[PDB]
Amino acid sequence: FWKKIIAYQQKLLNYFARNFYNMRMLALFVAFAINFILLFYKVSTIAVHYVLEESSGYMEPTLRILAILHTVISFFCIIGYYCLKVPLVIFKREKEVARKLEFDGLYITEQPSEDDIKGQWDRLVINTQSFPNNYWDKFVKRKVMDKYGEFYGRDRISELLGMDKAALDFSDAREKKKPKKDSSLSAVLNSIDVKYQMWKLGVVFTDNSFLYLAWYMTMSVLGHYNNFFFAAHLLDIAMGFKTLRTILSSVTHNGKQLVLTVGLLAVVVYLYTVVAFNFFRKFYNKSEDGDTPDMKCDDMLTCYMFHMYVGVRAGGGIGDEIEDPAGDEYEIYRIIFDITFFFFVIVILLAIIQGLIIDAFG
Amino acid sequence: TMSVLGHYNNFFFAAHLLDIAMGFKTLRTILSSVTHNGKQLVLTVGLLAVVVYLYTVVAFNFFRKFYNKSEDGDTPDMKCDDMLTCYMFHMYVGVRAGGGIGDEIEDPAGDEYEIYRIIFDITFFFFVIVILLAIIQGLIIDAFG
Amino acid sequence: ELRDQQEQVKEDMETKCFICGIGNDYFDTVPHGFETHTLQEHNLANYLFFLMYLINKDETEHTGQESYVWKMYQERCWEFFPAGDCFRKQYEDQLN
Amino acid sequence: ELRDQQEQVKEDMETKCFICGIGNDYFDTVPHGFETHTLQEHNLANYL
Amino acid sequence: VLLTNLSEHMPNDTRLQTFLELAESVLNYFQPFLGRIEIMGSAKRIERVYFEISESSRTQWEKPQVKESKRQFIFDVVNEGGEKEKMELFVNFCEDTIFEMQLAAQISESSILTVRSALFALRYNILTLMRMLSLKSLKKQMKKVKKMTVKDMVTAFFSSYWSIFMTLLHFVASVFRGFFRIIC
Ligand SMILES: Nc1ncnc2c1ncn2[C@@H]1O[C@H](COP(=O)(O)OP(=O)(O)OP(=O)(O)O)[C@@H](O)[C@H]1O
Ligand SMILES: Nc1ncnc2c1ncn2[C@@H]1O[C@H](COP(=O)(O)OP(=O)(O)OP(=O)(O)O)[C@@H](O)[C@H]1O
Ligand SMILES: [Zn+2]
Ligand SMILES: [Zn+2]
Repeated sequence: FWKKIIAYQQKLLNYFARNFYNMRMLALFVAFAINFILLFYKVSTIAVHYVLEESSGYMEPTLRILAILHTVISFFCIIGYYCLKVPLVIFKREKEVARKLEFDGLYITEQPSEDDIKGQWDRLVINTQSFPNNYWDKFVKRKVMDKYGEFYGRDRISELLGMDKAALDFSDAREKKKPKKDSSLSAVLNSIDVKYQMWKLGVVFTDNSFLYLAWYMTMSVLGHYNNFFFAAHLLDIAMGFKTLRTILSSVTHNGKQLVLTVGLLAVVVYLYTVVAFNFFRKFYNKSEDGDTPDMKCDDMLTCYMFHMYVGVRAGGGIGDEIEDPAGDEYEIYRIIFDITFFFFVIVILLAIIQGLIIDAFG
Repeated sequence: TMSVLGHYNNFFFAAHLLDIAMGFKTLRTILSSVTHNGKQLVLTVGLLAVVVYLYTVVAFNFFRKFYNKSEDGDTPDMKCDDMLTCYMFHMYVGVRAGGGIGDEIEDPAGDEYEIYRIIFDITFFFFVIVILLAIIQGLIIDAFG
Repeated sequence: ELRDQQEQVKEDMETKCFICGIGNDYFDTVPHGFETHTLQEHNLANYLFFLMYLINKDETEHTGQESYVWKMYQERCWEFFPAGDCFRKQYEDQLN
Repeated sequence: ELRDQQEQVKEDMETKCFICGIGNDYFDTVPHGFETHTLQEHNLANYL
Repeated sequence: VLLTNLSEHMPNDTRLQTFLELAESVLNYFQPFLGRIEIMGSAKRIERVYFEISESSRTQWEKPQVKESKRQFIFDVVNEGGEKEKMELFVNFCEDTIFEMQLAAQISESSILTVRSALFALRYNILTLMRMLSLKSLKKQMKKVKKMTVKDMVTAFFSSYWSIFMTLLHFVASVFRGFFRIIC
């Protein structure tokens, strides 16, 4: 009974672990099909109803079938991930914890830094009876005991690592035990190690890839309430295709410098906004009708937004949008203002971004 | 075959001007500056299309009112009342525009979605006009190097 | 050019000793030989510490070697710095 | 390419003698050996 | 210093090695304070010099400002420095660094809650997921699974993962709510 149910469960786990990647690509294909269908989606008129128009009259059922299939494939991808990749993550985590226990004494000599999430979470697995479940070194507790037992108290180390000494001594001595069949449900529920499973689920929940797949599944679910949520799954091409990773690394390689360049551009534009707000307010009227002026630099925030939104996007700078300076006592000052804005913002900083991308390539 | 068709229509002889690539060796270096990273260049265009489609989805779901392109008030010319029409409008006009889709769509001042649409336009300009085109430029220069 | 300059600095530091200038290939005949030589035998930090110690130490309390280096430093003659030679190279036959 | 050419010129001049072409590693067995050889023994200015 | 000199100048002496194994502890204690350099001595031979490094000097050297100064000096020497001027520039840098570290020694006078909230959310949500499995009253489902049913067992196999996913969603919601509470 329990043997055959465990065998079928193992068969299912093996199937999903084998087919994790195939279902991973099938999800992307179904997402592309759904979005290609969505390219034929129209508004109809009072609340608007988003409607689908097609000459064949066949794609509307196709959309629901594809959405259901995508949701099922996302769930199956979560199952395949949990079958295939989670064991490696747990093995690596158990290896790291064991090596820090043995060669660093992370929980005997020193203590976790009190701001390390995984370091604090790993206190749970030490006391468990199912430690190196995946890692091969089943003697890690004995090794830590041999290394640190005499100096820090052998009973103290035994309590820290969860090893019992009385049961070991009595089993070495005259010990009488009566076997219990695995078929008992109470037996299996007592045998399962709750604390170790708690720590394992904590590790899995903190895993990044599992979180990404959960977000994928959530977006797939939301796609049924609103079909345009299936467009979020098109962001998965970055992980689907390896060749796109080179193009994306051309940007992510210098991402910190790219963000800092934008911050510097914002600071420079703020300085230009200060100068304009203090001296060149008369030139920021954007209304063609003389009756109602539309001054864009009568307020600090409005002037800064005007600059950052319009002057940066403009080909020639802020002077393309602000009025003409001819025949004014501040004409030369404003010409210098516009030329310096064009040179520093439009030419140099954008060139900095270009050079960052090209340097990442090189 | 093109030479033969040139007799029926003399403008088919212009297709033979594509033979300079094989005629001149020095032009092969300039052309290899592009063909060296041709797969990456095509993938960059595909990525640009996907990003523009995402922007089209956002605009079609939230910013339809701003896509009127008719100066006469009697006959509106909404460009984002349909998914395909909105995507074509984006891919055709916003990409070619110097400042992005905001150069062509109307002004967002005095609207409850003003800040959202400003973020929309700025992000479109930064990602599409600035970064992806820079990716193409860098691909060509890296092929040279 | 800035990136290339940084790469050149890294390459020079990882390939040749700062003091004597001998390449890592010679020292690597012994495992971890270059690292041992640059961290224990020819450490620029150790040379700076020796300069500190020689400056702070009383001139009357100098040993023979300290007096030699002190006179050379006071006349700003840097021949006491090993250039192209080292302990392991001078005693190559005896040490190995 | 111009920057790389300048770097190559500098590297060649600092690593090998202009006349005989022997690398600086051989001459550096004696302290300041390469500089002494290129300034006193095999100076192109002296050949001119 | 005597033992180190003897060991280095006699590298294959087992009798001296025995003294080294007798004196690890003193040598281990004095290891950070034992300076070691090589010079060209007066006898036209490379000689090795041993001296004392002070703890204050080592700390001043290891402070990050001095490390940045060292990096800048090394960059300058490697890029725009020659071999003739190298040992003069290095001595100038050493003198400036020594004065600065002496001045620093003279002037010297002789997130957590966000991580705790995340840990609490993990513990609470995972315990909620453990309660349902450890209820021990699963006899109501062994009722229906007394006979093997491929469809039923596949359904339960999927339901376990669905429960895990729902627990993850609850944990994520709790982590947000906690972060909003902390920031506001
Ligand atoms: N004379 C020398 N003294 C010290 N290191 C040297 C010397 N010659 C070459 N090196 C090499 O320089 C490298 C040391 O790096 P560097 O001097 O830039 O500082 P660092 O120790 O890496 O600094 P940080 O503590 O900030 O990491 C090593 O690879 C070492 O082998
Ligand atoms: N045959 C050689 N004659 C002279 N210098 C040589 C020779 N071979 C190599 N070199 C190296 O060339 C370098 C001399 O530099 P270069 O010939 O460019 O002129 P320079 O003396 O630096 O000029 P300037 O007086 O303008 O500073 C030195 O590093 C020297 O070791
Ligand atoms: Zn050296
Ligand atoms: Zn020569």
